[PDB]
Amino acid sequence: EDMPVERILEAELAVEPNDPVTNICQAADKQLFTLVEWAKRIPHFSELPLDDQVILLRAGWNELLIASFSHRSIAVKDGILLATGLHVHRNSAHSAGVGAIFDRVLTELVSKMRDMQMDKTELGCLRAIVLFNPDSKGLSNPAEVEALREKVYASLEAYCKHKYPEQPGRFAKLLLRLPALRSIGLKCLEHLFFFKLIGDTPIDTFLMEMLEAP
Amino acid sequence: EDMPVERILEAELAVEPNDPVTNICQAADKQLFTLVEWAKRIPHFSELPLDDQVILLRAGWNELLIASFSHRSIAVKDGILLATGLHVHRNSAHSAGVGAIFDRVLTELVSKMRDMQMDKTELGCLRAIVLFNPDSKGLSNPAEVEALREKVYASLEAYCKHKYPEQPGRFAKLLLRLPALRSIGLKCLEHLFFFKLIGDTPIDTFLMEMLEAP
Amino acid sequence: KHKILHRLLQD
Amino acid sequence: KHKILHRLLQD
Ligand SMILES: CC(=C/C/C=C(\C)CC(=O)O)/C=C1\CC[C@H](C)c2ccccc21
Ligand SMILES: CC(=C/C/C=C(\C)CC(=O)O)/C=C1\CC[C@H](C)c2ccccc21
Repeated sequence: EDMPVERILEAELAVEPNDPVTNICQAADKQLFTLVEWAKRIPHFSELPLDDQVILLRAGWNELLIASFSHRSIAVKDGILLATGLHVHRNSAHSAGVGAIFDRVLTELVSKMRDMQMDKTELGCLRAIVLFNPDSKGLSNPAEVEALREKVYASLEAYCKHKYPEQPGRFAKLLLRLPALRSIGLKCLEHLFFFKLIGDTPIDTFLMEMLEAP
Repeated sequence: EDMPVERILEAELAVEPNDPVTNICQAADKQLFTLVEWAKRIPHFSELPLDDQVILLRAGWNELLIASFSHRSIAVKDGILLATGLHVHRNSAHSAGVGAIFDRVLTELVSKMRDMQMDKTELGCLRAIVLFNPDSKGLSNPAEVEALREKVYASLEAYCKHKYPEQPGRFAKLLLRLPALRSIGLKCLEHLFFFKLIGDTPIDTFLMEMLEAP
Repeated sequence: KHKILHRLLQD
Repeated sequence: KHKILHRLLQD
């Protein structure tokens, strides 16, 4: 109850108006601060204990950021638009060694979002569903986080069917992108950990904190 | 069109009536043969080009097998029931070094399936949704695999709501388990690759083939 | 490659 | 741990 798609949409509209890898890490650090402000605008999120908020964000920041720059790259040819205003072309990522994952982002995420014209409201709800991850370890009250997730996709299903009556499978189509997002989120982390290990590629404070333990 | 939940249920009912790790690998090799017979019983699957069938199975065997022994372990205390008839207790997995992942299986999968009383028809459809993975690389016709997936969750949503009218969020609850399944499927592979690398822990032919390249 | 899998699917 | 994240959430 009390999980209007209007509040979710506002969260999205409120937080967003040479080495390609270095530019990506710099952009992720920038968005991490914005991610916190976005979360706060999500209904009931701020009402959760401070500790559970840290857990939810530290467990989903990567998938939440990946979902954002992807949907933002829908109108882009073969690349993505970074929050910093920089465009990372497919060939540029390839010439940097991170072509395998970058291609997975374009094919499994960016392209798919574009094929179904996923709107901002739909993007917001999905991210909200990710934020409210009841499987996050250490949660003081996983059941509560679970109840919130259910309220999100309940409002999302209502949005669809009503906004896109002619598309009865839209709701499932959106939810069936989370697995790809999960798989891609995990691989991106692996790369970031390797980048931190090798030493090359500068990494800012907030990004570095997210790469902490656990 | 033509994706009846009755045919999917029959596929499930037709394929199923000391080192814990060694027992797990032996069970996965056993089920791999059964997985092929199960797939063949899935509508339209066999109609796909032989090559695409190899791709779909090699890309989902791990998540498909994990979903199966989990649902089978619903009545189990703190462990799982292997196809070989052997029970792997939580403490046994822990004393073998694979306690982290085994716990994720019990909490994120086994327990959840039990909390919602996921039935065999529901289990069948989910696996079918996994089998029909349109994101599998190399697919001769990904669109077709996509159309099949849509027919599966379309029949699944129909099954629910009609079988469980009082639970409007059941459909989404089932689909929202795939991300956990994807994450767990990937970690299990990592372990298997390490087991093959170290040399210890016997690995049969079919399992070994699945651990091939790509 | 994929000897086993292919043979099983063809049968 | 998690200095930054905590400070940002509290504000
Ligand atoms: C976890 C992560 C986040 C990036 C977030 C960004 C750039 C957000 C934004 O700028 O809006 C890291 C990625 C995101 C995806 C690209 C392709 C990538 C490639 C190689 C290594 C890492 C990464
Ligand atoms: C990919 C995989 C499949 C197992 C399949 C089985 C046992 C099927 C079955 O017996 O029905 C491997 C697992 C499945 C899950 C358990 C906990 C595990 C633990 C450590 C390493 C690997 C594995």
